[PDB]
Amino acid sequence: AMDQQAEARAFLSEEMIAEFKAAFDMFDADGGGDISTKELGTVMRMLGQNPTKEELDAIIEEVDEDGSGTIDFEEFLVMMVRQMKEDAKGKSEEELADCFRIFDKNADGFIDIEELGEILRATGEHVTEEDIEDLMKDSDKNNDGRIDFDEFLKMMEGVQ
Ligand SMILES: [Ca+2]
Ligand SMILES: [Ca+2]
Repeated sequence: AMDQQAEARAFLSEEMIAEFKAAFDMFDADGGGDISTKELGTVMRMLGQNPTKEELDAIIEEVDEDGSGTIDFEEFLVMMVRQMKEDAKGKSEEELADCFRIFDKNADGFIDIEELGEILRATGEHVTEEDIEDLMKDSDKNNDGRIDFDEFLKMMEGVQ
């Protein structure tokens, strides 16, 4: 939708929008402003996105409700932006998992105040022992003294 399309544009820098167009145009000989739904996956992949086939199929079904077999550049930017958000969140969850495992030194599944202090101290920041204990306090939601992955994610993400 026109709304959605205006928000996809807002999300991206103008040079990036022109870089996307440059690739996109390359599959539009017609200089119609649209490409074949059959090429959608290729241009997304080229632009470093990775939709699943199921995802590709969902999208095509969503833009090709008239049967013309094409996707226009405005609709393509809405798809691109949806895929980038899904992807960036995914990396972020993956990396978080990795910071957890590392924090959990003894790999018992929990961070304790000794492991929380060690990793915070190691930063070079001047954290005092009551500053580490406050962080613990605030993040430990079931008050068992440690930080489990669930509580880790809430502490890191924030809001979370
Ligand atoms: Ca541990
Ligand atoms: Ca806890």
